[PDB]
Amino acid sequence: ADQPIDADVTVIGSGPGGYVAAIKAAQLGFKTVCIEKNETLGGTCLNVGCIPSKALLNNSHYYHMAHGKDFASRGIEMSEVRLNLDKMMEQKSTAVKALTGGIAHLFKQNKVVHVNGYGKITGKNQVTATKADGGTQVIDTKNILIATGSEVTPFPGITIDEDTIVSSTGALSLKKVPEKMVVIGAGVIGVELGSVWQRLGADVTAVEFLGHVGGVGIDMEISKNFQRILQKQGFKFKLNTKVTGATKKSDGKIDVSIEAASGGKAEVITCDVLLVCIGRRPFTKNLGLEELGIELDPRGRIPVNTRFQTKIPNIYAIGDVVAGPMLAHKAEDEGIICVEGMAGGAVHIDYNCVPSVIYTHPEVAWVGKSEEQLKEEGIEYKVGKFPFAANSRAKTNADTDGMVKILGQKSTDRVLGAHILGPGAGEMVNEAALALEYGASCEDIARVCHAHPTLSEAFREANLAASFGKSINF
Amino acid sequence: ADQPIDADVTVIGSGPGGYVAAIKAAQLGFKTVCIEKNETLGGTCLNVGCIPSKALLNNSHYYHMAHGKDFASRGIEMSEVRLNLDKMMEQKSTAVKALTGGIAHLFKQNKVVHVNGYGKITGKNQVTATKADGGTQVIDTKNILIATGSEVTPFPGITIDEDTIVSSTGALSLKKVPEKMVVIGAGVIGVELGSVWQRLGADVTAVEFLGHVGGVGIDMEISKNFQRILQKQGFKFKLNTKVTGATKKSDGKIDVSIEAASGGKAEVITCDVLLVCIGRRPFTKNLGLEELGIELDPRGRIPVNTRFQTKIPNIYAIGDVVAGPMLAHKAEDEGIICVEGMAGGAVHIDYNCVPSVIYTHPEVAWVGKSEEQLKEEGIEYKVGKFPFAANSRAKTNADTDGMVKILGQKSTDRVLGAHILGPGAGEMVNEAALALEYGASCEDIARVCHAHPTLSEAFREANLAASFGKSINF
Amino acid sequence: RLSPAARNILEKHSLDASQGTATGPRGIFTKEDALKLVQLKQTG
Ligand SMILES: Cc1cc2nc3c(=O)[nH]c(=O)nc-3n(C[C@H](O)[C@H](O)[C@H](O)COP(=O)(O)OP(=O)(O)OC[C@H]3O[C@@H](n4cnc5c(N)ncnc54)[C@H](O)[C@@H]3O)c2cc1C
Ligand SMILES: Cc1cc2nc3c(=O)[nH]c(=O)nc-3n(C[C@H](O)[C@H](O)[C@H](O)COP(=O)(O)OP(=O)(O)OC[C@H]3O[C@@H](n4cnc5c(N)ncnc54)[C@H](O)[C@@H]3O)c2cc1C
Repeated sequence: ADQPIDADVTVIGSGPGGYVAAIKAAQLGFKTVCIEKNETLGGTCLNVGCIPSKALLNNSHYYHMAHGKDFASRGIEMSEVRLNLDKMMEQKSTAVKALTGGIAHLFKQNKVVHVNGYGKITGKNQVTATKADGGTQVIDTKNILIATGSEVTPFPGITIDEDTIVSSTGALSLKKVPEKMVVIGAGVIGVELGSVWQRLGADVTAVEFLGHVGGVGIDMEISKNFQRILQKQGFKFKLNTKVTGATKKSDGKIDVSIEAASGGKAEVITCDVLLVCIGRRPFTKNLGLEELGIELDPRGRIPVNTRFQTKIPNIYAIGDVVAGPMLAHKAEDEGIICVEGMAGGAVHIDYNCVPSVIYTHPEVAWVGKSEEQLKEEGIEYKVGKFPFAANSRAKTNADTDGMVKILGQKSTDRVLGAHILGPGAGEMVNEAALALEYGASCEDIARVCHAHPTLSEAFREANLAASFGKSINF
Repeated sequence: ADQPIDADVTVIGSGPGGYVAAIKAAQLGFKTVCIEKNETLGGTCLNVGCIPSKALLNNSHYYHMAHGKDFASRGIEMSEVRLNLDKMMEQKSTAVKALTGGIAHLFKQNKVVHVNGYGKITGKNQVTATKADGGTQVIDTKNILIATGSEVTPFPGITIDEDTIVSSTGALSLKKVPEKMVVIGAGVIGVELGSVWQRLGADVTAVEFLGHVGGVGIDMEISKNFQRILQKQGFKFKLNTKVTGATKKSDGKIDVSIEAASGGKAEVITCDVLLVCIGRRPFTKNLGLEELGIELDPRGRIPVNTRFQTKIPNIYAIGDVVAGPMLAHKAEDEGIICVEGMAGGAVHIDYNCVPSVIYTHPEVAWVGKSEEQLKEEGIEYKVGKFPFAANSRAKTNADTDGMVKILGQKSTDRVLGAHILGPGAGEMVNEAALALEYGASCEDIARVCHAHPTLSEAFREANLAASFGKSINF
Repeated sequence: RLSPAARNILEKHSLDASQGTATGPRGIFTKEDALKLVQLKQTG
C-alpha cells in the first residue's frame, strides 16, 4: 500500500520461535521486522498455551492444598474454603497481559519493527501484511523466516464450539467448573488441563487411543507410575479406547461414545464439558507457499535442511511448523540458531538434549532416551533409581511421590536418559540436560556436591545407584 | 553381654557424614560399627537442625500465603485462617521421627553395627562406649573415624535455658508464637529461624555485629538485596550493633542491651524471647583426644591431612569437627571419600564447589566465589544478571522476587561464581555446581537447552548475558 | 578439562592425562577417556 518497508530479516509469527529470532537478529545488527497477525504478541505459548495453563495449574494446585487434607494436617486451618473462579482467572490473565507487554517492550529496546497483520510471502523477497480493515504493508526483505507455529488438530465429526465443547484454549477460560468432564487424549496438554479442573472439583475422565498416559517418548515405567498417581487423586482414564462420536442433548449434557481401540466394548460416558485434546498441527494457511513451489511434509510441516533453509534458500522456517518436538524452548532454540546461521555462524542443535516436561503435581520431566527407545536401538544399558519417599527435602515437606530413573550405558557408564517423576522435576531436568550435553557419566554426576537437603539430591542418588550399584539412602 | 567386638572401621556419631561413611564403609566391605550417644540417629542436621527447620520454614510459608493476600489474589477465598501450632509442630516431629527411623533401618540392611553410648578413644585401636547407665561396650578396631559434629557457640554472659532464652534447638520448639522476638546474629540459622516466627505472627528484630545479613561468603550485593526484601516482609535488622548483655525481667520479659559496634550509642530492647545464634563450634568433648596427643587447632577443629587422617594415621576426622563449611552436604562427602580412601582410592574434594543455601523465601543460594573474594584475589571478572521479574515461570507464578548473578573470568568466559536470590534457588545452585565441576564457561551454560517455562532459564539467561553482551528477555 | 570422575579415577591410578588424549563435549577429558588410559596401563 502506502510506502514499502526495507528489511534484512522478516520474521513471520511472534511466538517463542519468532520473537527471539527477531530480537536475536536485531542484537546482531539486522534490520529486522516481525509480523504477527494477532492483537498481542507471544504467539500461542504465551497467549493460549504454556503460560496460561501453567499459571492455572499453579493456582489450582494451591487450592486443592487449602481445600484438601494437606493444610489442616500441617497446622493451617481455615473455616471454609470457597473458590472464586473469576478472581483465579484474572490472576492468570494479569500474568499473560504483563508478559505480552514485555515482549513488545523488548522489541522497542532492540529496534525490532512490529508490523501487525496477516502476512504472506508474495515474492522471493517480499511479504504482504494485510489488516482486516483492508489496510496493507509490504516489506521488501533479504531473508524471510517463517514461525507461523501451530493450531489445534481438530477432531473430525466433533465440532468445537468453544462453549460446552472446547479445545485447550476454551478449557483455559471455562466460566465455571463442570461437574463431569471428558478429555479426548492423554498427552501432556490433555493431562495437565484435566488435572486443573479435577483439582477444582470436576470429575475428570480422559480417553486415549494408545496404551499409556503422557505423550510420546515418555518412559513406560514412569508413565505408568505417573498414571497411577493421577488415578489416586481422582483422575480416571480409559486407555486403549476410541471415540465413535459424541452427542449434545436436551438438558445440555454431552454423550461421548467409547469403544475398545481394537475389539468393541461399546460404552457411553456422559459429561458437561468435552475437551478435545488429540494433537496440534503446523500452521501455514495462506502464507503463499503453494505458489512459491514449497511442498509440505505429509504431516503439514515445512521441509527445512540443516541450516533451517527451505527449498528456497533465503527463506527459513523454525518452531512448531517444522520437524522436531513442538516445544517452546525448542522453538526458541531453532530460532536463535537459525539466525546466528544467517549471521554466518554454525548451526548445531542436539535434539537428544531437549528436556520434556509435564507440569502437573507431581511433575514429570525427562531428557535423552527412554528404556524402550534404548532397546529398540540395541543399546546395552543399566538403570539406577531413587524414590522421593527416601529424599529428605521431600519427606520433610510431606510430598513423597515418584522416583528419579537414570539410564546409563552399561559399559561407558555414559548417562543415556534421565527421567523424574516427582516434585521439582521441571527444574531438575535442566541439571540433567546439562550433564547430558557434557557426555556426563552417572559417576561424574554422582561426584558433584549437591546441596542438602534438596530434591536434587535424589538425582544424585540415582546415578550413584547406576554406577556403583546402590546408593546410600536407598 | 557387654563384651568386646571388632571392626575395620568404627565411626563416632551418626550425623550426616558419620552415618553415611558408616553405610559407605559397610558397602565396600569393612565390618563397621557406628556409636552414637543420643537416643536417635541422624545428628544435629536431622534432629535439631536442617530437617526440623525446613519443616517449619515450609509450613510457616504456607501460612504466610493463606493468611495474607496471596491465596486471596489467586481466588482462594477463605473464611478464617487460624493457626494451630501444636499441629504444625506435630508434622515436623513426624518428618524427623520417620527420617531417623530410616537411618536405623539403613544401618540394618548394610549390616552396620549400631552401638548406643558415649564413645571415648581409649587407645589407637580401641573405642569405649559408655551407655546411659554406666553399662560399657568395648570396640577393637582397625580404623576409628571421628565425626562428633558441632554444638552451639554460647554468647558472652548470657545463658541459654532453652525456655525463654533459646538457641536454635529451643527455637524450633516454641510453645506459642512469641509476641516480640530478638535474634542475636544475622547468619543463616538466624534469618532462617527469625523468618519462621516473623511469618507466624511474631515481631522479630535481628541484631548483628557485621554489616551484612546472611553468613560468611554470601555476596555483598545479594546480601543487601536479601536484606531489603526480608525488610518489606516485616523482618527488622540491626546491623553493626553489638549486644552487651541481657537481663531477665520480673514479669517474664527479657531486656537486651544493644549498642553500636563501632562507638557506643547504647539502647535497650525488651522482648519475650531471645534466640541466641552467633555460631556453631566443633564438639569434641570426652573423646580422649588429649591423652592421645591430637592437639586441636585454635578454632577447636581437629587438624587432618589430605586423607582426613589426624597425627595418628589410623584415626580420621571428618564432618564439621574439621575445617571447611559447617554444612551437611560437606559432611556427607568427606564421609564418603574418607572411607573410600581408607579402602585404597583417591581422596580429593574441591571446597570451591560446595553450595550454600538459605531456605527462607526468597531463597538465596551460591557456589564458587563472590565479587569480593575475586576482588581481593586480583582476579579480573565480568558480570551477568537476570531478574526473575523477566522470567516467565516466576512471573506467571506471582513470585518475582530477586535475580541471578553469575561471575565469569574476564577473558576466558570461565564461570567463577553463581549467585541466586529468588524462588527455587536451592535447587538451581545444583545445576550451578555441576557447571563448576566441569570447569564450564558462561557460554557452555548458554548453549544448553532449558525447558520452558522454568526458573532455570534465569540461570541460562544470566550466563548468556555474562558471555555475549546482553540476554534475550532482558 | 576433566570430568569429576575422570579426574578422581586418574588419581586413584597414580597417573594423569598428559599421555592419553581428550574427547567428548567441551574438549573435557572423559571418564571413557580415562578408562582407556587405565586399560592401556594393564595391557602394557
Ligand atoms: C495447552 C498447552 C500447553 C502447553 N504447554 C507447554 C509447556 O509446558 N512447555 C512447552 O515447552 N510447550 C508447551 N506447549 C507447546 C508450546 O506452546 C509450543 O511449543 C510453542 O507455542 C510453539 O511456539 P512457536 O513459536 O513455534 O509457535 P506459536 O506459539 O504457535 O506461534 C505462532 C504465531 O504465529 C501467528 N501466526 C501464524 N500464522 C501467521 C501468519 N500467517 N501471519 C502472522 N502471524 C501468524 C500465530 O498467531 C501465533 O502467534 C503447550 C501448548 C498448549 C496449547
Ligand atoms: C538450625 C539449623 C539449621 C541448619 N540448616 C542447614 C541447612 O539448611 N543446610 C546445611 O547444609 N546445613 C544446615 N545446618 C548445619 C548442618 O546441620 C551441619 O552442617 C551438619 O549437621 C553437620 O553434620 P555432622 O555430621 O558434621 O555433625 P552433627 O550433625 O553435629 O552430628 C554429630 C553427631 O555426633 C554425636 N556425637 C558427638 N560426640 C559424640 C561422641 N563423643 N560419641 C557419640 N556420639 C557423639 C552427636 O550426638 C551428633 O549425632 C543447620 C544447622 C542448624 C542447627
